[PDB]
Amino acid sequence: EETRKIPVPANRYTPLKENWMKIFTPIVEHLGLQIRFNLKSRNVEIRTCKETKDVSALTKAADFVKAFILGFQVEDALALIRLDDLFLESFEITDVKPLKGDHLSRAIGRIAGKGGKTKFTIENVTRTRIVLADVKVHILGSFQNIKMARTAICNLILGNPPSKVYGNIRAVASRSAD
Amino acid sequence: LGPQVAEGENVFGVCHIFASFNDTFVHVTDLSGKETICRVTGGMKVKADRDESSPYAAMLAAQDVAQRCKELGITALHIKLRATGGNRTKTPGPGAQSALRALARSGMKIGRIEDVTPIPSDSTRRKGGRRGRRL
Amino acid sequence: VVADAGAFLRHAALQDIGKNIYTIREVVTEIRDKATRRRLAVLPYELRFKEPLPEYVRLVTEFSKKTGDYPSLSATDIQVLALTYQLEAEFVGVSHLKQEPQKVKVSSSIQHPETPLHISGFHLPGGWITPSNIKQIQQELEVRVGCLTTDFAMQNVLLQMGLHVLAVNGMLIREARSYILRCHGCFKTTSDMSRVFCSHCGNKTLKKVSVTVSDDGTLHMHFSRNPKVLNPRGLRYSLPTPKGGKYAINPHLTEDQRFPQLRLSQKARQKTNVFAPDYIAGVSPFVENDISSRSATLQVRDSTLGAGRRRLNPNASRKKFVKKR
Amino acid sequence: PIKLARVTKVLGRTGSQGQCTQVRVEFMDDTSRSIIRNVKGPVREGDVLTLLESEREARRL
Amino acid sequence: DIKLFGKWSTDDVQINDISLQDYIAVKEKYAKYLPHSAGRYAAKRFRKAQCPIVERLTNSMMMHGRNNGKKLMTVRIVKHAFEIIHLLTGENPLQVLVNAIINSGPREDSTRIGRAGTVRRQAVDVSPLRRVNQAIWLLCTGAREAAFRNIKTIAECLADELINAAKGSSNSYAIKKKDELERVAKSNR
Ligand SMILES: [Zn+2]
Repeated sequence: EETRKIPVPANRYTPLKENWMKIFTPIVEHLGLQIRFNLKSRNVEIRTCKETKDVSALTKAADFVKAFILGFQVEDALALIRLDDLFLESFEITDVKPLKGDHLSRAIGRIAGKGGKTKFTIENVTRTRIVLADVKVHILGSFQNIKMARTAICNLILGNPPSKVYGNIRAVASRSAD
Repeated sequence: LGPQVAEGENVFGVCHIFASFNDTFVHVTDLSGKETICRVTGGMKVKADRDESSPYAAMLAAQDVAQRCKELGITALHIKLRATGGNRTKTPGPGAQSALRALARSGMKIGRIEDVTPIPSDSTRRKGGRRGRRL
Repeated sequence: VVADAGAFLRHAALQDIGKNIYTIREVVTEIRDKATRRRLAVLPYELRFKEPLPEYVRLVTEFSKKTGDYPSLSATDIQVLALTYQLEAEFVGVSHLKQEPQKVKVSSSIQHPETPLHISGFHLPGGWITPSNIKQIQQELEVRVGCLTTDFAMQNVLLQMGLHVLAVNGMLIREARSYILRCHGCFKTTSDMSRVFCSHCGNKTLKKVSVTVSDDGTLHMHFSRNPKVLNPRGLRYSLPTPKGGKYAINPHLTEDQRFPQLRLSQKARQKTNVFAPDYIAGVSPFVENDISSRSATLQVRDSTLGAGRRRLNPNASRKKFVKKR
Repeated sequence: PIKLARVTKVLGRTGSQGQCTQVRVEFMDDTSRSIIRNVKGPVREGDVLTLLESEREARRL
Repeated sequence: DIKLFGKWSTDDVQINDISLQDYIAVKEKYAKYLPHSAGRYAAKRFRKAQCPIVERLTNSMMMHGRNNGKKLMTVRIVKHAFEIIHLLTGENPLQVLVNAIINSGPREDSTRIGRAGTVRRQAVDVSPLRRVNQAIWLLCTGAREAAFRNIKTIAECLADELINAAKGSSNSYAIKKKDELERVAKSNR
């Protein structure tokens, strides 16, 4: 029996505690994996028991809990539980353009937009989920959808206004046999 | 052909899964890492440069390596994930995840999942200019 | 063997263990969940409805005001408690029961009220959630008449009297530990964990205090001797002038002040469920967001959202380019 | 090889002009293999299909 | 016992394909004396599946504009075609009709997906009701172009088309059109 341990930061302890039943129930019910949260090591531990139905379910659960810790909602990583062709690609915001200080903050703003609206628009077009950590961007979706979302985000964080980005991603989504 | 091990104990290799931003390498080596066992790229399974970094090529690569390691007697693998690192991005891509899952399906016991990406302490200059990178 | 709403809400298939299955009509008519109402139309009908005469209701009321749980219970809870009291009086001798319950003793520790003890998954230094423990992790598990109650306040007053209680498990419960909220202004305790304003003085001042009740009838309260709990750090700050209209959001100073109606649209408040049998037919893995409604432009958010933002003290430094809604 | 089918649930009307019906399919081979398929024409709950080839899956996701 | 045209038995009719069994409505309660019934059959969706299949063949025989209202002519042509079928084959002509409908209807067909301009077609399955309808339509159309300018009466040509489709040979218009449609659908996928 093998196990996987994944860490949790201090800012994700309370979301883990509130959503704990919605996390451990799908892992143990139909995947059949033991789960605990070590408070000393601050780790979510997932284990294979005799009740595990099939191999690689523990990898599925590990991706689910890792996606929840990175900042995604519990149902958007339950999508990683159910679907097979889903991945979790992430990058830093300074990876494409060296931005210092206030400029960097403005880049973060034009991933969000007003009220988060711009971000949601990309999530509507690329069919992905984007999480903005403090200087990090995480995309959950299919491989081509991750490519479209990262193209939109990289276009946003090197200077393009949101309307041009919307038009470009709508043209690409029309061309992508969606 | 392989180690003379009883059925209870497993033979451990170290699988370096390096997902560059153009293809993916599956490099099973010794515990020392000096003597290799198997390696298939994203490019030796799909005949297109467009789909070189695709998760399809990575998963086919992982099945090929898993079959080869079953042939040579290695039954379990430690995992050392990698991105390009240095000035470049540090997170292993979806191809590395696809290869890891595909070798997890293919009867392999998994050991330790550990990320060795060459994070610089204090890097040199980025390959792109001041204007930016990646469209 | 009386059944509360928590028995049918948690799907207690416990009609076999008992024979005096008595329920009120208001405990079975107030249930809004469709699955258990469908279950009630399928379940074997051995339950019978019975209404209590009100001398027992009167007596349950005067010691409910003495046990400190009268604001915590509701009227139908009083009806169920009077029902089990009057059947214990009707079948069993009444002299077994003591009235005017005992005094609570104080024993405080240095543990924070937010320490995650007695949570099934969490483990300090083994505590594992396994497929063989899911049906058993409900609560702390320990002859003719009984109860099927999960609400703590009824259990607290009921073991203060001395009737044996049971749950959807088989064996009866001797010890009940849980949490209550205590006001540190007026020292009135509430068993309702959802509320944030106390009923007596109306201030936003309830704090968690742990309680343990024995089968003998002893209540004892564990306080926290931690100065972090009673620290007045982010409590005084400048408030804006009161504003009215359709879009004003006031800083929520009282429990019953009239807020303007700002609801999320139904497209905005749909979360995707992934285990639906028709989920795979969908064109997208996730529910489409709301970007077109007027509630999206007004930045209306759910009530449960942004809880840790409210917990930061207002006299502190946020990041330079952010605005806190 | 040709294998006959079953209808479990009618899912919706898709297509360019709304001419195809997306529908769930159960198998007559005593298996619980349900596949989503697109059909042309009117179908209802209680129909029996004739799949010329059954390895094909419709537009899932 | 109920006999079509007073002579033709209906209990000998057997359905080979069970997917079309619940729609080819000929067997027991749906057998009538005459193809003419004039019942409200298009009032509600799927009600035409309850219709006797000889009435369906009659109703799809008046399609062309100069014969667009004459039904007694179509039922006497159906009677004559059944006579021709019975003297040629020797079997029950109802069985020949059912076999022709079974062997005539296409099982999969191409369709257009996307928007206006998408010139690639996806192959989809064909509904059993649509399969029966298109089989009847193709059989009647084969009877039409089989007898436009020739000495042969259309009853004889309808009987010939029905027999050629029941035998499955590559002489019926319906069989050729079904083969073309299935080949196009297999090429598209
Ligand atoms: Zn108070």
